Amino acid sequence: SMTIRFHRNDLPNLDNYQVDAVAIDTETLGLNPHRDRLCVVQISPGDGTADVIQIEAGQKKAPNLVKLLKDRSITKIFHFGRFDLAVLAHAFGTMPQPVFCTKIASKLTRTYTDRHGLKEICSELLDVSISKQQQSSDWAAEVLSQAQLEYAASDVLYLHRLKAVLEQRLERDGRTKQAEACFKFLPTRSELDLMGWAESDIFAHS
Amino acid sequence: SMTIRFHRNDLPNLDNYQVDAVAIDTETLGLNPHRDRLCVVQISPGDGTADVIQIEAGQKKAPNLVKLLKDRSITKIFHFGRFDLAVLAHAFGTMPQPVFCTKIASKLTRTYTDRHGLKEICSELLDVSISKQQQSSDWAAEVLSQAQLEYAASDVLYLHRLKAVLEQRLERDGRTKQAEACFKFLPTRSELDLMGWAESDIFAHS
Amino acid sequence: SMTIRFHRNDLPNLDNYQVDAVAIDTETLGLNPHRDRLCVVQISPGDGTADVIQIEAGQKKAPNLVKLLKDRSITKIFHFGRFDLAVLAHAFGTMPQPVFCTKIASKLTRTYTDRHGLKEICSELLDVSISKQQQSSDWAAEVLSQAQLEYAASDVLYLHRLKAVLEQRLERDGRTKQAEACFKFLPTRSELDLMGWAESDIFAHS
Amino acid sequence: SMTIRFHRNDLPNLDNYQVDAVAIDTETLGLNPHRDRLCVVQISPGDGTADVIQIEAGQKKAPNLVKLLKDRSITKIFHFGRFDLAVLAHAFGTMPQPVFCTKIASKLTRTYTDRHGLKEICSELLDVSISKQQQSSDWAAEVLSQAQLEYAASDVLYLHRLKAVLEQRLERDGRTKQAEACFKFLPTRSELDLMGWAESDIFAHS
Amino acid sequence: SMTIRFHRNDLPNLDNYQVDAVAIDTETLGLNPHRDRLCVVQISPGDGTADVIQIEAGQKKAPNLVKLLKDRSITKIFHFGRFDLAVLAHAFGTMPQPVFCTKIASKLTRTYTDRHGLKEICSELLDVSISKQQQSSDWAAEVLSQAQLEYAASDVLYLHRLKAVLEQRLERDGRTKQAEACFKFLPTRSELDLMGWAESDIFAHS
Amino acid sequence: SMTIRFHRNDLPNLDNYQVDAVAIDTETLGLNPHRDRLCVVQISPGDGTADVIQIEAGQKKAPNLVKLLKDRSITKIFHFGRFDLAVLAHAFGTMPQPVFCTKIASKLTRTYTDRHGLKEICSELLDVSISKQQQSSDWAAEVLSQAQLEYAASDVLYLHRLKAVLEQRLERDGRTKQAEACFKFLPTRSELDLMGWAESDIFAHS
Amino acid sequence: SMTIRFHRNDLPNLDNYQVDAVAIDTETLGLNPHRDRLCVVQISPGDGTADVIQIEAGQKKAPNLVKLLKDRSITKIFHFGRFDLAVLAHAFGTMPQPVFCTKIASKLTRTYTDRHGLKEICSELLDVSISKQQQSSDWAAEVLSQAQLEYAASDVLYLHRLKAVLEQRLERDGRTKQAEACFKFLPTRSELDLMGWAESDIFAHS
Amino acid sequence: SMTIRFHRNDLPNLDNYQVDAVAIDTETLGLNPHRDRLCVVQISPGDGTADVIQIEAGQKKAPNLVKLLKDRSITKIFHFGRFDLAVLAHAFGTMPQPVFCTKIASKLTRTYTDRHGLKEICSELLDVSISKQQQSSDWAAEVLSQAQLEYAASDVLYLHRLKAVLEQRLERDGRTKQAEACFKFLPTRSELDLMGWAESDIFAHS
Repeated sequence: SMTIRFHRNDLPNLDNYQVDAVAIDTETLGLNPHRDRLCVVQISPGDGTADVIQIEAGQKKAPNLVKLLKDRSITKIFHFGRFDLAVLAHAFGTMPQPVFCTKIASKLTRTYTDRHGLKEICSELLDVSISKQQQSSDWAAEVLSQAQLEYAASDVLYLHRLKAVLEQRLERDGRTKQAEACFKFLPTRSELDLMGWAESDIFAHS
Repeated sequence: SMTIRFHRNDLPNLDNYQVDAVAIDTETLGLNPHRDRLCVVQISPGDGTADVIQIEAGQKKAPNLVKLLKDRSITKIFHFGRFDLAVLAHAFGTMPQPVFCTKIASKLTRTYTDRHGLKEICSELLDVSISKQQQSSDWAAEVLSQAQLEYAASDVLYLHRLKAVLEQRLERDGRTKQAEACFKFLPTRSELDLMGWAESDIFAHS
Repeated sequence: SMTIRFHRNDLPNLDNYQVDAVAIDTETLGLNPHRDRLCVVQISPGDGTADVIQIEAGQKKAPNLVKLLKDRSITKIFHFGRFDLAVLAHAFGTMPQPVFCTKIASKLTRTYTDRHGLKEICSELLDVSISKQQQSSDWAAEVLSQAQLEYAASDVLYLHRLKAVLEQRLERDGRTKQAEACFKFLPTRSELDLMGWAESDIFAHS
Repeated sequence: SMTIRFHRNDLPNLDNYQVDAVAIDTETLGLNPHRDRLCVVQISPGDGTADVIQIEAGQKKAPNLVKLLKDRSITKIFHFGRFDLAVLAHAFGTMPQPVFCTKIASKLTRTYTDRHGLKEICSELLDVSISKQQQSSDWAAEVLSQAQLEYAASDVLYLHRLKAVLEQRLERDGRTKQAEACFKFLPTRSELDLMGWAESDIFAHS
Repeated sequence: SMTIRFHRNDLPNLDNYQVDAVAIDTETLGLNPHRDRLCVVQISPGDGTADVIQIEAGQKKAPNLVKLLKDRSITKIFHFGRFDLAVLAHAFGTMPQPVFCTKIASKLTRTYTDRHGLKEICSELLDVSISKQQQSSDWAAEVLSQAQLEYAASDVLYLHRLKAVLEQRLERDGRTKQAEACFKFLPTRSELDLMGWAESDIFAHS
Repeated sequence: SMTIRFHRNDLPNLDNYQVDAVAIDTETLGLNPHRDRLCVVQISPGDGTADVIQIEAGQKKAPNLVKLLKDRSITKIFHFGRFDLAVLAHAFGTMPQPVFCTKIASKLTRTYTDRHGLKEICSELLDVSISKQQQSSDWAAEVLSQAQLEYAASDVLYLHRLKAVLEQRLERDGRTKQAEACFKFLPTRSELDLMGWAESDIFAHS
Repeated sequence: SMTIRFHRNDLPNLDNYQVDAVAIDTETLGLNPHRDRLCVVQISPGDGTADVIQIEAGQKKAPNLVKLLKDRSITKIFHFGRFDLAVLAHAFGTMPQPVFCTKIASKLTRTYTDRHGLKEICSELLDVSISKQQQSSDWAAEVLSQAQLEYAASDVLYLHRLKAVLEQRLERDGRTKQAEACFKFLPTRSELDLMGWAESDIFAHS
Repeated sequence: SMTIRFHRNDLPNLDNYQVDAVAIDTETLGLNPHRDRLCVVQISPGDGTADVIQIEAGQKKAPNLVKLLKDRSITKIFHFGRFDLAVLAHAFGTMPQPVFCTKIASKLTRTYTDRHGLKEICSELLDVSISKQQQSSDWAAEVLSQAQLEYAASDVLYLHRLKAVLEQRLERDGRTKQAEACFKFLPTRSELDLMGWAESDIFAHS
């Protein structure tokens, strides 16, 4: 569609990515990055369109996407980037940075709730209703459905709007600096997950 | 004694602190920094001596100690600094930095155990036996005992040796960079505790 | 509307408050009184109308409201006042007293259920249906919605009726004196929460 | 012995009780006041002696002891009075008041520990070592042993000293008024236990 | 109605109770028999009608009902009689016997499910749909509603049919003798609850 | 019906079972094989039809079914065979082998979900909707309903299709050999359950 | 020794068993009666001697012992008979009755403790110290050690004394009738364990 | 010593390994095989001697040891081999087989205990006392102590004796065939741990 562009392996070029921030999510075969391969990278430049990239089994390279991940002048926006950063670094060898995580930002601003999921925060902060996929999905299937493409695009089409509102909320309640320090540490948090500390809060007493 | 110098309120001067790193621990009336006041700051320059500083109720200033806390050329070493950093910042208004935490370093190197306490790590890494205080102590008492001074000094007399060994272990097992990123975030972790997130892992999914 | 009067900062006068009891609830940015500021005070004189007062960030005074909180001849009615008392005392410096808590009264009379929420008790005791807000709300927003005003008013429009029924039930089942002693202690329970015992039952053995 | 006077049923007179405060503990057949009868009342006037009173099965009266329990000019000191107050009220029909509870006072002062037992607090605050009975005891036996008398006396011989130190600590750390309000509520807390709320914190949200 | 007869205090006579078994349930102010008084006794002779008896506060006698409870030639049927037996014995002084409990019988026959409630078993075994009361009810109210009378009658109108089917099932699967021994012990189980063992399985190892 | 053939005791012949694999499920009186007898064996040759066999109380033999269970050239397919294998071996004396378990295969392929039930996997992998029985069923009843026959047939009508898809998925993700080893062990896992280890993971450390 | 007589298979005669009560315990290969065979029966006539009987694998008969188990004029005393009754009935086909259980009696009298083990109760009630075996024992070994014989005898040498004291305590505290009803049900409790309800309190609500 | 031979990297030859079974244990930097490298392999031919082999960081080959691991005519004995098999396969690329696990064998024979550790089973089955290392050990240190060598040797010096006794016990209690099937599956259990199922019982229902 005009909203969703589908690609195999990689972005074909970076013509749509002359931007200062990109929105990213991924799909995998599960929550264990060492067992469960990367299957889809979905990315948006923030212009109301999304690119959905099917990643093949054994695929080691994605040079155009990786240029964006490495580019320190482009902020990579995620809603809970802790997992996606680990998956992307494990797949292609680059830990993306710098980052903004709308879930960490939500935890530091939406102090009146424990519901920090994407659907809930988009409804509350943006008045945008995104549908949540209910059945489980084999994201490694050779053929992805239009419904799958739409679900993947919905994960990234609104993160720039969400970041804009959350930045205002962080400033209003006085937590911009702490959020930024969390974003600076997040790539290390993801590295530590890959290294074997995924089940440990490294800052806990015991 | 020759090993332990006792002071009221503050260090009398910084003559013993022409160093690149200091070792710090604190004593309080309990684990709630907003309720339980700072009572003692114990600090060592790493030369086999320690200064034990009694902090009065309502004391807002400690200018010589605070110079060290602010000095970015001096690394502040703690064994679990997450609590002490919050207590010190709350008492005197300065978040100490930069820091090295031997407990975080232990968690990243001593992967074969869940025992990361000071007594255990000093025995294993330094062949130094420190006695652990068994009974509870009112650290806000007007008069501190020699036993209390000795317990407080034992917390700081060995942290430079511990840091030296842990740096070697971090290099051997390939985790120096991740440890350093943890140390850079730790002051923010302590700020977040004071701000109201003491019971939350900010990086957890939910 | 005729039922709901909206105000900034404070009641404009006490013309509507020549009464022996007032009904109060609050809205905040969350459940931590030290982190999460007071945002709204909703209050009713018991005449079927409510005042909804928007509290600004950093607001230290609300003299007309505070006159009511201090007035020992006016009983302050809450449904679970433990939290609101702490929030009000923290915001304006006065611990409201005396108080009547319809949730404590419910626990001492409705011995056949564990459901002591406002909606449930209003339905059972008053045959009044109040709608419960389902989505989370930023009560610190500059502009409050009519729906928010209606939710806040619903919290206080029925507490006088609820107190009247619960007083009858307390007398019927013989627990008036014990309830009154609970109400006398409740301001101290709220003070202890602010002081650092919010997670502790002070009367428990261990 | 000169330290311990043994009596059947009641104090023989109040000659030793021309005092402003008495220290009390009890022994029963267990922790359920409705099932497990009162067996012993131990009481001290604070002069370094104790009276140990054996209570018979079915005993409904103890007039000299009850005079002390009713006397509003005599403070009844307990270490955790919540249980003893319920047992005494159930046995003889009078809820003792006013009271001072050294365990509540410990919880409000000894903020650095979770160990609030009598042996621990006597060691820390008084430098007094009391032996703790290790084996279980049938306190309803017709014949009580000297060891049992000594254990019972040890529960009351030091509560006046403990109260004196805890009052100083409450003043030092600013919690005298809150402690006093807890002491005023404690008789109601015990009544509520007898009434059927022994397993419920009446002040909890849910 | 023709199905439901309402009475104050007691059955007016035993004309409808020339039977070998009666079906009984009760309503109280809650689950604590010592705190929560008996409010309603509902009873059926098994002929498709029910008597609903309102019990007053402080009522110590119900001679016609009690004749049935004492009559050893009449089996008292309950669905979970453990509670009702305790409540009835506490109210009127007679422990009813002999008994048949359809919930114990269900546990010994319906080995394929953990759902042993009255509504579920009536649907499965009898093809009878009974409506379950959803809101909480003050059964001590002076005036009981027709809905309350219908709920109470539904508890007893089908227990004879249920017992007939469960007896067949007990015989089919070979557990009649064990069920009967459970029924013989059940009055003691209820006595032990009143005596202070309500929270203990007396047959457990620890 | 043409889809479902009903039999008492055993298959009447093996005319429909000249196949290399059969699909099996069972119904019992519950989850304890020593207490809860086998009641129904449902089996399909994979041709879109099913045989539902009612097993009598005390039935020790089923020679035609048992020929299939013993035939090493016929793979017995189950969705979670651990229970059915134990039940069948206990009833007729033969541990069926070899086996394919679609639930183990699901756990080794559907790494993105914890929902491995038959209804969920048939929907996802086969686009087949099977209805799940909601009420509990006495499968030992003399007369089985058509609904019961349809539920039992639905358990086996699709396992050949499910196995075909799961074999493809096991090959795609590289786990065929591990799945096969699990299938070889499964009969022993079921034997160990019958022997007294039903609640123990024999491979766990402790 | 003079205190302990060892036998293979069975008592050689009943010359020592012309008594009204016997004390019994057993040893097995574990706590699962269906998996773990009976290995030893230890029995005392109450005269300060014990018989220790080694039971062979596959042994189905023990006629002299079984005469005692069946004899309704002989009370079988156990400390926690729930397990031994199941083991004995499973081994030889007779459920022993009538019984007295000193552990149930302890639970109904020693209301001040949760420690109802044999060693603890013998110390408290009898002033008898029995040594507890610390290492695990293969009770199915062909050759039993003298230490094993002494441990087994210690289980039965004191149960008559224990029963005598517990009967006095049951009378003193008014629970003789309830204890007797528990003893009458206990054989059924053991039957229900063998039947498949070992992990269920049959009298619980859910 | 004569009992313990130390080697770097690998066995120097297989002169001592002309045997049908070898006993193996390992030391690592922790319990995560992907993070925590293999540090020591200890192995015994069963002749009362042991070889302790220090494995270097990054060591990919150990050809003499690997010959033994691959040799299908040599049974590899472990006490809990699930972990060691994963570690060895991950280090050198060969999954050792066939295997005998004395911990699985203990679980299938020592049905009277939950203590299946090496020290406990050696004491009970062999009357051999092995000392357990109490402090934590950095097994990756360049220099291993004699105490470390002795601890490592103690893990393997007795496994042949243990296997001999456990084989007798498996035969006595009738579980040889089930144990053998467990041993055949164990290499797959270890593979599944490496593949990402270390925290899942693959045979559980859910």
